[PDB]
Amino acid sequence: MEDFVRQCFNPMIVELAEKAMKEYGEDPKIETNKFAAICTHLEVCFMYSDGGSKHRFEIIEGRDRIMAWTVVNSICNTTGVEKPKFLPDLYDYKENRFIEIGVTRREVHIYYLEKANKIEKTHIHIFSFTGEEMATKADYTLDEESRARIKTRLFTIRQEMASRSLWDSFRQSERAAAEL
Ligand SMILES: COCCNC(=O)c1nc([C@@H]2CCCN2C(=O)COc2ccccc2)[nH]c(=O)c1O
Ligand SMILES: [Mn+2]
Ligand SMILES: [Mn+2]
Repeated sequence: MEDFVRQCFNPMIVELAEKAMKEYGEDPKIETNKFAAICTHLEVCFMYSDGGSKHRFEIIEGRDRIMAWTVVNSICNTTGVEKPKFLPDLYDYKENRFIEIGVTRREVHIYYLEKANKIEKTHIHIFSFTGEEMATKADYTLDEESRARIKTRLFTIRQEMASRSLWDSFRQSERAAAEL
C-alpha cells in the first residue's frame, strides 16, 4: 500500500499525511490503510474546494489542528455562525456553514447516520468508492460535474487498489476501526 500511495497521490498530500500520522504517534509504513485513508480524504477536501470559486471555501482539514481552531474562532466571531464542537473540514463562505466531509468504504447512509449522531449546524457530505454520495437535506453544495470528478477519482482508487489486491484489506480496516 505504501508504493500505491506514493504512486497515486501528489507528494505534498503524502507528506502532509505522513506528518499527521507521526504527530499522532502512528507509522505510515505500518498503519498503511490509515495512511491511504488520510491521503484520500485530504485529496477529496482539495477537490471539493475546486468545485467552488476561489472565494467560496476555507479548507480547514490538513492544517495544524491548534491553528485550525483559531481560524474557526475567527470565522465564528465575525460571521456569528455557531462554533462547532468538532473541527470540521471546510467552511462555506457562501452558505455560511461548516462542512464535514466523509469518505467511506462502508455504506454511505450508515456512515451519514453515525456522523450525524456524533455531530447540528454543520453540513455533512459523504462520498463512497462506489459512485454514491449523501448530503444533508439533499443539498450537495457543488454542481454535478465537480462531484462527478470526486466520485470518479474514488472509484478509480478502488479499482487500482483492487488490481493490486489491496482493496479488501482497505475495506475491512474501516469496519475494524468501527468495531473497536
Ligand atoms: C484523526 O483525528 C484528527 C482530526 N480528524 C478529522 O478531521 C476526521 N477524522 C475522521 C475519522 C473519525 C474520527 C477519526 N478518524 C480517522 O482516523 C480516519 O482517517 C482520517 C484522519 C484524519 C482526517 C481524515 C480521515 N474522519 C473524517 O472525515 C475527518 O475529517
Ligand atoms: Mn477533518
Ligand atoms: Mn472529514
